[PDB]
Amino acid sequence: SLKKGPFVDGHLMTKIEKLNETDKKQVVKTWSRRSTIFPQFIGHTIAVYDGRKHVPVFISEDMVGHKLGEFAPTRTYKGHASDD
Amino acid sequence: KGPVAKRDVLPDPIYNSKLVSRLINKMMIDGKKGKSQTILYKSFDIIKERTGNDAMEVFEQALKNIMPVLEVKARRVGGANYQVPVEVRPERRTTLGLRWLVNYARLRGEKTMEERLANEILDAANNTGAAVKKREDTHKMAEANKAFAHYRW
Amino acid sequence: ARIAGVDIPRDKRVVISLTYIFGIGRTTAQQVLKEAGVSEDTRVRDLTEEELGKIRDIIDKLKVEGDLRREVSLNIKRLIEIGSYRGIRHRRGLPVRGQNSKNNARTRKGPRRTVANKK
Amino acid sequence: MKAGIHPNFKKATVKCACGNEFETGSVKEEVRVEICSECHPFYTGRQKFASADGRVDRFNKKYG
RNA sequence: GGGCUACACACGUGCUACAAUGGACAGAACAAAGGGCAGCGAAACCGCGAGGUUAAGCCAAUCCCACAAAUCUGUUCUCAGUUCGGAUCGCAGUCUGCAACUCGACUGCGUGAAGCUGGAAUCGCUAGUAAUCGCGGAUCAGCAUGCCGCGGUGAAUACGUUCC
Repeated sequence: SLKKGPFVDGHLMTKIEKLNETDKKQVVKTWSRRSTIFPQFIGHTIAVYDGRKHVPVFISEDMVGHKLGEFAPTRTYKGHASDD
Repeated sequence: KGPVAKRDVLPDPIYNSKLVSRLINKMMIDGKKGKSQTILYKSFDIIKERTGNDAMEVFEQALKNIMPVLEVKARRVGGANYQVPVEVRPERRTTLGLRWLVNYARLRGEKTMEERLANEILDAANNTGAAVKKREDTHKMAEANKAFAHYRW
Repeated sequence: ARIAGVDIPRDKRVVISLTYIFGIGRTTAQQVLKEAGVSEDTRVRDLTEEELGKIRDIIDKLKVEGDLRREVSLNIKRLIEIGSYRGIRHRRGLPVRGQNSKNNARTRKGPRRTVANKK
Repeated sequence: MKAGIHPNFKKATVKCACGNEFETGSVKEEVRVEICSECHPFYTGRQKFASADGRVDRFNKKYG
């Protein structure tokens, strides 16, 4: 990125804000993987829309600046014939 | 077809003669007349430094010493190749002389390219070195097998 | 051996001699020598009995060989336990920065061999 | 102690860049030494030396 | 939102090198052509750099993109996986864009693969051609080692139709 600053679409902002202030709801899908993780966002688990299937993702304290959608690879491995 | 016209080279101011300009043409790489110029004048200087003698004289004796008298030419008339020895054209003589000269000078391995061109041209002056050895090898491939190229072809 | 960056060589000028240190590079060496005022000096290794020490201190401020290796190691270990995707590229043999795979990129893949044919 | 197999040991003078000195014994009359326990960061309490470990981890990234 | 960028591998086609005719540093010097108003953006200033702040001029033989590079002149390294080469990756920045994870470019710092000229085989070119050095444009928000052009430096050889 650059400066001022990391950019969530902003709906995730109010969502995680309301989820932080109250309710403590867990597991929620999102199509907007472009959004970066935030300190207020910590500890939540989001189903990430790779396209084929949502992949749930827990948020450790260590991850912030990495993109939220980065953790789930759309790519399928490998695929190769004769292993070993 | 027929023979093609060939341009004469602009004479080198030092040492006057056009043949040195032919060296400026052959020694040159990456199209740089100036790099050939510097290596040429430093070549004359290093010749001036060790064993004192006129550079043009040792150069003339060297070029006379590096021109083959005969050359083979392979031709597959049948099973296996058959080289045919033949008297060399003088332009081809100086061409082979200068080309094997610069080629063997390139591989001398000395830290200074000018000093190894010096060692090489003095080897040509002394009837020795890789160039004279190679002309001798061409002399061996020739004469010994000139019988197929006696007056047949 | 040696006084600053461990195992600096010999019979070489001081700048390239401490570029070999796992930490300082070329321009950083230009900076530490700019602080030094040595002027190069010395082609071999003969600096000065105390100036070698004051330079040893400034180099000591910079950090640091195998611990710097521990920095990159702990960093990539941070990059694998985090999930992940970047360390995933680090151990697939996949290039990490993002430059295809359909051709070349043999820096991690290695040379040999081949196991396919048609038809 | 076999004679002529064991090299002679004159009283050593260990030294260091920090000017620290140690009186021991060695084959050499004098012994300059690049590093001593009185200079090495680990033996000398818990000096910052160059770290300042954990700065920063696992997170501290904010800019406004 | 992905994918068109897959990845055990094969092939085609380019780029960069494997170095002392060289590398690195400093100084000095010679171009052509093309583009520019939803643009080119000088100069001044800030940042090591990329760029930013600010803003003159230019609808352009006026001004801007813009500095030509090889080269030359000296200093330095003295033949080695190297002050050779730059890969890969880490960290920290930056331009464009709602937005640079997939899958952008650039910079600073750090890391310093392989490669010391390449088997069988194969390609181009008869002179300003080959060799090589830089520049511009179409493309285009951003992205040009591709393509199309511009100029600099600038050869070797052609006996001949035996053979392909």
